[PDB]
Amino acid sequence: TKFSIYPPIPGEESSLRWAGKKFEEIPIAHIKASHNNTQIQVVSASNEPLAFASCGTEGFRNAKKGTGIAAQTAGIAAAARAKQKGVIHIRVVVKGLGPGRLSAMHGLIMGGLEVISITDNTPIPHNGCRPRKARKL
Amino acid sequence: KTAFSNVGRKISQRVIHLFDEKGNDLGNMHRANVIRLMDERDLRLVQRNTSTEPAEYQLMTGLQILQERQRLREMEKANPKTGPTLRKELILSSNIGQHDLDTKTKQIQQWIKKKHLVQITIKKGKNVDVSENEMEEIFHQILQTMPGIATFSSRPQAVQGGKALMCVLRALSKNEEKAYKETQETQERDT
Repeated sequence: TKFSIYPPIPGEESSLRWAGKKFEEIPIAHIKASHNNTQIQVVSASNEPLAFASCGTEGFRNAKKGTGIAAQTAGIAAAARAKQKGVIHIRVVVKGLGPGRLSAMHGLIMGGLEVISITDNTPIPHNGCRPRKARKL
Repeated sequence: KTAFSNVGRKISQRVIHLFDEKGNDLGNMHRANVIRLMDERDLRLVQRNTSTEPAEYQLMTGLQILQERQRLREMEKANPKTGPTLRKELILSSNIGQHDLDTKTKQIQQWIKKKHLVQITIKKGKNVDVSENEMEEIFHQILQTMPGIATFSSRPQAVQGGKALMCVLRALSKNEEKAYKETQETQERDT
């Protein structure tokens, strides 16, 4: 067949398998790319925490956490703890427009993990709560 | 300013005096050999004492890294020891108007009440000839407003070949205060 960019809906039967596992079963890599930090947490299909890493947990301080090298370092630290539990294929769910939004995705690949999808779950309200006032800096 | 958090897998110094999680002294070992123990037992290294010339690092579990600082959050709360003194500066002019001298004299009263150090400097007024007789009479005029609260730390000096005078003020020390108090009572009550 051809190749579609839309994810295979669970209900309808498909033929796309990864290591004999359906798309639903693949573990999920929740990335929260903030402006001053980047936390990464890998979970299974049944929401079971397997690995957690962040720039702070890798020995970075203050303004070094909001860089692209600290997010990549955090991906290698989470892709090395989850590869010992039998994780190879993951579903990336990026949340945030921070510096370590794409650099953490590269770090997960530098740990032996293969990314099959890229999901964006950045919080966008349909007017809800009021942000802080604009600054003059 | 430091925190009891893991340093990570990046060590600056090649030789470290590693310490066991249970407090056993592993002994000095190569930097590469330190990371092997962080994976073999999945433990994080924290620098216990920077001051010592030989690098000292202790590897403990994440729960052990939380309990440590969780006690440093109480020791400082129970017995806080913050003694740094901020230093403030003022640069006046001999011909400074009284109104501006009363506003700047009230600013010094807030600094002396917060146990700050006030560096006061006086300069020759614009196109004004004056000696150090009335140029040094402003310190005595400022200190008089604070009789007991403030006292000289340093004394007027010719910082810049005599054109300018610099002095430092401080909040009166507890002991000194008591002495001032004691003296005040005798003058009026005994009479």
